[PDB]
Order: sequence, then C-alpha cells, then structure tokens
Amino acid sequence: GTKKVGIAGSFGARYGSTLRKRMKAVLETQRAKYICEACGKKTVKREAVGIWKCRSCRRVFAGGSYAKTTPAGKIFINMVKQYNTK
Amino acid sequence: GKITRRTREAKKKQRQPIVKVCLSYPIIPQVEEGEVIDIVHERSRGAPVAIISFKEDDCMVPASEGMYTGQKILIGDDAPIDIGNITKIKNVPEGMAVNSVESVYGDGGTFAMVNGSYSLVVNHRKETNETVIKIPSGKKLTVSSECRCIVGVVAGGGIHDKPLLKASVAHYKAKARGHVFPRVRGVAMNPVEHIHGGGNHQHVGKPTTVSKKDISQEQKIGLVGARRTGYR
RNA sequence: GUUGAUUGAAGGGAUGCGAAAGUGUUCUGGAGGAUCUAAGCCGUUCUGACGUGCAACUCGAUGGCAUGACAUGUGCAUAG
RNA sequence: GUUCCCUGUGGCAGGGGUGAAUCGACUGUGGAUACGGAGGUGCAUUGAUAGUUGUGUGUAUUGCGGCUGGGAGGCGACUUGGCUGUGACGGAUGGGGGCGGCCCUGUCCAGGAUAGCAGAACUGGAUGUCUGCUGCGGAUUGUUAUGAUGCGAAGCAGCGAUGGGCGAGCCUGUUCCGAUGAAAAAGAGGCUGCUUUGUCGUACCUAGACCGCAUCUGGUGUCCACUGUUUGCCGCGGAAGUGUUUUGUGCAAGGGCCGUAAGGGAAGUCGGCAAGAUUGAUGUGUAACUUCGGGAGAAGGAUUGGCUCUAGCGUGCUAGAACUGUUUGUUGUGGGGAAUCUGACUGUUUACUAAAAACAUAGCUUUGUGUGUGGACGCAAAGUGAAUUCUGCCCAGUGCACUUUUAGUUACGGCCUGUUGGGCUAAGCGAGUGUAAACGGCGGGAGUAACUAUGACUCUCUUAAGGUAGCCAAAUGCCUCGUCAUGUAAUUAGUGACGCGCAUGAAUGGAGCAACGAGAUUCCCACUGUCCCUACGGCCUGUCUUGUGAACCUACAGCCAAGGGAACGGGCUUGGGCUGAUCAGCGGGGAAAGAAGACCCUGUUGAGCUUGACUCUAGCAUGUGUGAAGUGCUGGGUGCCCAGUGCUUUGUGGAUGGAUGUGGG
RNA sequence: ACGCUGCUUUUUGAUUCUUCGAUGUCGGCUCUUCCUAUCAUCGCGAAGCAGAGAUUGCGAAGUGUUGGAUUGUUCACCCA
RNA sequence: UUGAUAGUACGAGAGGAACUCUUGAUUGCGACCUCUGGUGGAGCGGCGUGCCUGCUGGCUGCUGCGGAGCUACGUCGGGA
RNA sequence: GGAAGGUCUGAGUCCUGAGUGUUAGAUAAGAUAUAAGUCGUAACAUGGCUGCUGUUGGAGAACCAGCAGCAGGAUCAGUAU
Ligand SMILES: [Zn+2]
Repeated sequence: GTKKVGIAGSFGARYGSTLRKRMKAVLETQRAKYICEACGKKTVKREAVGIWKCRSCRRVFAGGSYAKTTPAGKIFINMVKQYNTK
Repeated sequence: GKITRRTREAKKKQRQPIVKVCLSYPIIPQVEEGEVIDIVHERSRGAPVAIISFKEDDCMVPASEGMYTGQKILIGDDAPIDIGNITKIKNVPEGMAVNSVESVYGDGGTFAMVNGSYSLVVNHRKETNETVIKIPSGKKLTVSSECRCIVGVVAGGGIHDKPLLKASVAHYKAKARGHVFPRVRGVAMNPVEHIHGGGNHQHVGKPTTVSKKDISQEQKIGLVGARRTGYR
C-alpha cells in the first residue's frame, strides 16, 4: 500500500502536503458504508451533499455534507431526547 | 472612460436571472399530522428540501438533520417538541436550537434557512410576550411569542471542511450560483475601465477606503465605509 | 464527436513473522484537471519557401496539445 | 437555380422531364428542416422521377353499418373481449451476448491464366437460454470484481421473458459531482362489411455547379467505405470505384528541394543556428534529493534473422535447445548528464512581426450588508497568489469610521421684535477619539580597548518613527571589466564567498526549488560538411521551340579626369577616349523604384488618458413649501407659538416646487 | 628644460550653406584599389660600434603583415 | 631554412660572426590525371516489404563493392 | 582436429560502479592558554528582586519575564467561640 498517504494517493505530488491531508480526512468518511437503522444492513451511501440512502429498502434520510451526522447535530438531538424522558 | 465591471454584472442579471424556489410553510392553527414524502437536491442551494403533505395542503421546507421519508410530523400552535414539528415559539425551552423562524405570524420563514444553521432561544420575557433569540450572524432580536419555528438544525453540515483545491471546481460552483469567475484584478487593467488603472508598476496609487455617504455612485469601489483595516 | 496503448490509488483475497502491539511478501481491482499515440486541432524554430504570390496571411519541414476551465451545427438574449 | 434528357447544329437553337395515407414540413412546448410525435417492407419498371409509378404482402386512419359480452379459471406468480399507463432524459468504466462485414474449415458446382515442374495450386458461388417472480423447503451460497441470506440460502416444481472466431445497438454491475443531468401535446379497448385519406417541397451539383471579383494550392455541418505487415482505423505497399494524353528540348553559369565524403572534431558563430545522433520490444541495473506521493523509461550495460524440434495450458501465447550464412537482422517510433535565475502545478493571450517571467488558478487576508425570487456555511466589493517558515517599528500628513448629551462657522421658508434691522429653528466643515494584509514612511555628528586598526562603551543634534528578521555587484550597484577563490594555454562570460546596499527588505509581500516548463543562462559526454576547404552526383527550374500574352516606370537622355558652381555633374570650361546595330550573365553608378518624413521644430490645428487646472453637472445628503380628518400626552419662552407624541377610521404613498453641502462618476 | 614657428584632416568641438512630396542609420563577414608619416625583407651612414645582440638616420611602397579565449561592440586585454 | 665556412676572425675570459658553395620547405600564380584518396540514379552481387497461384523469372525498398569522366587530400614548372 | 578451426585455464588493456583511508580550499563558527586591557555587576549574607530545574518569548553583555515544580530555604511549630 502506501505508508502515510492513503486515499489521497490519487493526487500525485500536486497542491501541497497540508492540503492533501485535508482531502484525506474528509474523503474517508464520505466514501464509507454505514449500517441502516430500519433494516440493519450495511448499505448506506451518500447521494449528494446532505442526502444518504440505503440500497436495500430504499429509505432516504438527511445528514451532513461529508459525514452522516455532524457534531452540532448530535448535541441538539440529545437535548430533545432528554427533555421528553424527564 | 467606459463603464466598470461591477455595473455591467448587475445589468446582466436582470436580463437572465438566478432563481430559487422560496421555501415556506402554511397556516394551520389546529394540530394536524404531516408526512415527509420526499427529500431532494436543488440547483443553486446547498441544503436539501423536504416535501411534506398535510390533509389538504403540501409545502416545501428546509429539511432538518434527522428526517427520513415516511416520517410523521405535527403542525399547529400547541404541538409537542421533536425534530420537525412546526410549533409556536413559546413552547420551546431556553437553549434550544430552531430554524426557519418567522417574524409576523404567518409569513412562513425568515431566519436561519441555509446549509447547517440555526437560531438560539435565550429568554422568555413572559410579560409583554417577548422572546429574545440569537440569529445566525450574532445579532440579538426580540420577536413576539406567537411566531412559529421548526425544531432542530438545518441539514447539510460543514460544506467548507473540504477545500475546492482546483480551478475546475470553482468553475462549476460559479456556473450554478452566479459569482464572477474568473476575476481579473483591477490593477492589471488599463485606466479606461477601472479606477485602479495603468502605471509603469502595478499599484493602486491612493487610499482604498472610500466613503459610503455622499460621493458619486460609480466611485464606490474597494473597501466601502470601512471602520478598520488590518490583520488583527 | 473522441482510436490503440502506458502507469497502477482506495477497497478485497491468500501467505510469512511476532508473547502481544503490530508488520513483510504477493495476487485481485481500476482512481487521477496522471504519460504517449490516432481521428484531428493549434502555431515554437528554420529569422526555410513566397514576397506585381496559388493567397489583401498561403506552402514545406520541425515542434506543441489531443476526457477537457474541450471542439462543433442550429433557436434565443447583449449595439456605439 | 435548369447547370438535368433528347434532337439539330459551330456554343448556341428547338422540344421534353420533378406523380406520396405509410418521406419532411403545415401540429408540441415563453423557441426548432437534428429535441417530442397516428402509419412498411420486398420485387420489377424510364432517354430523364421514384419509401411517390406498377405489383406481392402488411399497418394506421375518415365515415357508415351488422353481430356480440359485463364473467370464467389458477393455493399462488398469472391466463383471458375484462382501462388510467407512458411521454421523460448526465459522464467514465468492467462482465455477458452480437446487425453487417472479414477470416479459417468439410462438401458440391463453375472461372481465368500458363515454356517445364508442383499431394492435386489460385479465384468466385452455393450449402454445414435465465435478470426476475411464486409455491414447497428450512441453512447455507456465489462473482472477472464489490457479495447475497431467519425481513427466509441452496435444492425440487412452476410462471413469465427471450461448422469455428474476431463486435455495433441490446442485457446486467460498479463508480464520479459545493455540477445530480428540459418542457408540453398525445389512452382507451372484441369479431366482422363497405367507404375516405387535404396543402406545399421532390430534376440536377463537395467542390471546375457554394463563399473568397476567377476553372483561385485557402475556407465549408453530418453519415458509409475492403486488404498484407503491425499494440496501432498511423506509417510503408495493394483492390473497388473514379480521373487522364498520344509530333517542344535533354539538360552552361546561378537558383529551389535532396544524397555521399579522406584526416581532424565547434578551431565556425552574438549564440551548436542547421544537420548528424538516440529511438520498438524483452532480461539486467538504477543516485542526489524529496511535500514520502515521487525523482524513474533516472543514468549504465546486454539480447534480437532463417530453419528443424522440445516443454507448459489458457491453444495461441510464453519458456528452452540443435543446426545454418561472406558478421548480420527493429528494412518505423525518446539524445543524455551537472548547475544558476524565474513562474508553484493542468490551463489563457496581442485573427495578420511579441506564447512570455504577462493573465487566470487553488490557498491566505481585509471590507459592507437582517433582505432581493434568494434569509449570513448567504449575497456583493477589493488586495496577495500552492505547501513549508515568517510577516518587525510609525496614526505627524492624506483617506475612512464614530462622537459632538459641555467652543466656533453656516441657506431657503416660518415665527419673534423693531425702524428695515436684529433674535430662534439643518446637514456639512471645524474639533475630539480609533484604524497600516488603508495610501504610504522607516536620521546625522563627535570622542573612546597598553603596535597600528576598529569601536562593545559615552556625549550630542534630531524624528510620527529612524530599516528589524533575512538577502545581495542578484532580471535591483552609479563608480565598475568592484575585491579574493575556482573552471581555461589564455575568462568584460559562469559559479562560490565578502558588504556603509548611488537606489535591497517583509500579503508594495521576505526567505525558500520537491514536482512541472517549445521560459532565460553556463559547462560535460556523445555526435557531426558549423568550419579547416571544398569536391562529385540526383530531380525541378534557368538555357532552346510553339501557343496565350501583362505590369512598374518614363523632362530630355545615357563614357571618363580636373575645375568652378546651391561647397559630391550625363549636359557647362580645359583635357582623355572604347566601339558601327548580337546573345547570355551581373549587382559599381543612375544621390534607382515604392510613400505630400512616423523622428525633430512651427500652427493662437486635433484626439485618447490623468488630476491638487478653470467653469459647470447626473446622482446622493439635509432643512423647508404642497398633501387628511378628529383627538390625548410630555416639554420650551412670553395668553402665546413649537417639539416628540399615542390613539380613532373616514385621505393615502404614487409624488411634486425651491434651498444649502457633496460630486474627475 | 624655460620659450618660440609650422603641417595634416584619422579625434572631439564650433557653425547651419545643401537634402524633411525620405539619399536605408553601428559592427562583423566577403572583395577590390589607393596613400607613406616604412613594421619586416633589399641597399647604405653614425656611435659612449671589440665580437654577438640591439639603438639612431637616409634611399625605397615591389611583395608580405597569421591562428585563438572573454565582450554586440570600434576599442581593450591576455595566450600561441 | 640544413650542412660546410668555424668553435675560426674578434676577445684577458665568458662568449662568438661574414662573403662564396650547399639542403629542404611555406605561401602565391599557371597547368595536368601516371599513382593514391573522394564521388560515381553506369554495371554486378547480398538481404528484405507488397503484388504476379508456388519454384524459376520479374517489378518495387535498404545495403557492399564500384570502371570511365570530373576533382585535391595527389603530381609537375621561373631573366644573371 | 588432416587442416581451417573448436574447447579449458587465463594474465593484461579499456571502461563504469560500491568501499575504506589520507589530504588541499577563499570564507568562517568554536574551544583553550595569555596579556593589558574596556563595559557593567549575574552568583556567594534575605548578596541588596531568596536560589535552582524544565519549557516558551525577549534584550550590548552578564542575564530578564511569564506558567508549573523542588529545598540543596530565610519556616521541622502556635490555641476553633
Ligand atoms: Zn435499510
């Protein structure tokens, strides 16, 4: 494989090394596969920015640009969920 | 001289406009039940749009982070608190994030409608029926306690996490949205087209802060009405 | 509208080392404003030809680019 | 736009020829002869037309009839006269399977050439299954690759769909985007008989039938087109179809495009300009540096034909051996290496003298704005130009912002007071504070360490602040070919080092070279007609013939020496002269031709552009006149005029007159 | 030495007579001819000319007067 | 320019010539092709690609030697 | 081997690539011994601002400042209604 460069190895030696590390971080979470919550199978992928879809059972939900959830979405999804229990 | 680039780009856009679809929700005082029938992408926007269906009316809104097709939401003044759920802004505790807040009770939405944004509820001044909120820019603003909102953040996350990195990516973005691309610097033109001009070296040649009050329109190019310049 | 090749990223298989943490080798796969070549498109040098010319900007050799921030027919919008 | 066919004639003249339900348009959509859309294929036919004429068979449609049905099956997927579906949508790439064409092969029927030989050649024609779904079943199963499965695998039974080998539409996956890939017209349907189908275009030409003044080496949208060799639809050679003449010479010098050269090897030249050289494939072997990806096909070395066999499995590719020749085999396809300056990179540019170091670009920073259909991860205006490491000190001048709730200055109109004066009622300017990734700026003089020399240290004048980190005779250093070292036989060149630097220096960006460059420089190897110093050869021109047949230019003309002359005469004065009228060459002179000098000056002659020139002006700011009625409230001075001011519904918000300030737009 | 008198037209100035309805403006390369104020070769004087090597003068223009490094250079400066 | 003149004249020494005779060359000019070298789309051979059915024989491409003629890097020629 | 030639051992020549030593070089950073010095006074006493260790910024020079730690400290300790 490659020691330090990973999925950013398609860029050769262009653009500078700080900018190729920003590409590598966001590209791993964007092209990964996630487990569905309705059917429980590992078949969720991204369609466009903010649209994630399951290839089996076809269900669509809304998330982040490059990751399925965002750090400020998790914070407020809990508050609504603690407020109902208490 | 001849007419400057800023003024012609404004005339080109009244001839051939960029159009967005105007999201908004209707007026329904009794607690009904909706149905998300689709979440879809739109040209010139970064946020996805949800199609929600009521008993006698459909609407287009900005989808919140945590929606899915076939989910049921409630609309009405006294509705319970949950992601989605158009409700009135006095039934919302402090510290809670909302989006698409209106200001006149019936205008749809006004505030916090772009990719990954929200407003904060800070105080309920129960006398006078006033609510202090924080809008996305930082300004604080008191609205009545009867305006409605949506619970949660707008979907579409942090779009600036990924650099543009290449000329062609900035080319496709400016085609969809209508920015000036490419930009020639004003100091590289001849004097006939720009207040920054010729000269045997490239240099502006006079102060780049200009007034915002009393001068000719077509003189307002550069840093207009600036309070302060510099790095920090 | 766009031929035939070159290089070989992520993901996946097998096999060796080691107490563990980890790591070696090799197949599979087919990414990138990645390298040539063709249909073709341009215009670096010879300061080549020609210079009442084939021609009010052409001809030869040499060189550059060829999946694009491309090339091209036609409807519409911009006028001193 | 008649150029098409026939006839007569030396190019004209006379007469003919274009046939549509099933081709295109007349119909859809804010657009259209390429997008959407009721309807077909063979065979024959003229001098000239054919999806149009004729004919074998089919499909749709106008109208008019006749007959007939509202339910049967299957556990199910579904079968049937038994409605509410489609139109309708991007790029890249793998696997399966192929219209036509081409190749190999068995058999049969024919064709053309041949001195001689040929196991019997060469050519043509004819023949030679599972993407999916259901029931039972009850845990495994598959791909080139990623996989599938108790939300029901395999298997068994069904439903539905549809000679060998080199692939176009078609079937089925994976992947890419801050880019996610138009709209409207047009639905109903069983078996039969008669009847209907409007208007306009249709001949001929892809360049000698178009545009460029022309029979012009230029330009002009789409489709189809065989074969040997080869990775290659390229190059180097062949078919098919198409185009073409039959009495000029035979080759001086000098040209245009090429070939070969003893010995030397850049001594040539501003400069290796031009030419020569390397080149395909397969083993071998690969450094400094580095953003760890690259550099890299680094560099350097070796092998290659023909014939006759062996080995592997996937049957056409790969690996091995003997034999053989007048030593030789790619009958094609990158020159490489060591340094400096500069721009990060792929891109773009002066149609017709500049392709670049210029412009763009990602990244980095600053500014304004709470609403436009658009709601701050937005929209708009400027500068710098990848990453890495950094980005110092100055707010006195000019600019910008805020504040004037503790000076001054200042217009219309109104109100006040008075004999035609004076008071009250704006913004702006002025003042106070902030701001340099705003425009910009960043010092002299005297002494002073036990040899000289220098000055850590001190005094002194002075600024808004006195150039910091770094870097340099650099594309920035006048003096200047600076001084020392290094490369040469010899160095105004190159590189390294030095620094009081006429006039280096921090987003006016400073330092810095991994990767990339038809960018600018210096040196090394290789190689050569660049040169010493030229020679010989090829083809087309020129020389000679026939036909067709211009232009530029022209006071008059056309041999020299000296003199004087408007100070360089073909002609004037005093001397010296070739040669009677040809043909091919040639570049001394005719201050040769071309163009009312673009340089320079003058004119009371212009125009592009700038601003601290003179005189004005759109827009914008701020008081004030006009506009709609009724009411309450707090404050000023002398009863008074005004300020804000809430309320009521019964005018309305569209405007319009004048005043002061600003205004290289 | 201090002073004084000339010649040339190769320097650079001084001037503005000719040319602004145009006389192609630096150097090199190539090729020819002329001058003498002679560098060498031929003849001949002087000496603080022993010989050798040079120095100074007269007659004399027939024939010769090169190859390279650095610079666009003219010029300059080194090597053979 | 070589040898001789001559290690002589001259000189304390160190050093060190000339007339006359003699050997080769450099460069310019004018010729010539016996020899050697270059060229040689004349001629003979070798090895290929396509095509004529294969062998023989042809045409087309690359290559070795290469006579005649031309030429220089080769040969010849100066008044008492 | 009849010969032309073939085979084995293989010095040497010509070229490239590692290694292991030794050495020249304009400029230039240190160390040490001196003299004779110039400028200050950081440490040793509460050394006149207690001292030292790590880390990060700054100054003619010793050294100075911020954050945590150590006593090798100037304290083995001090009256809870
Ligand atoms: Zn799912």
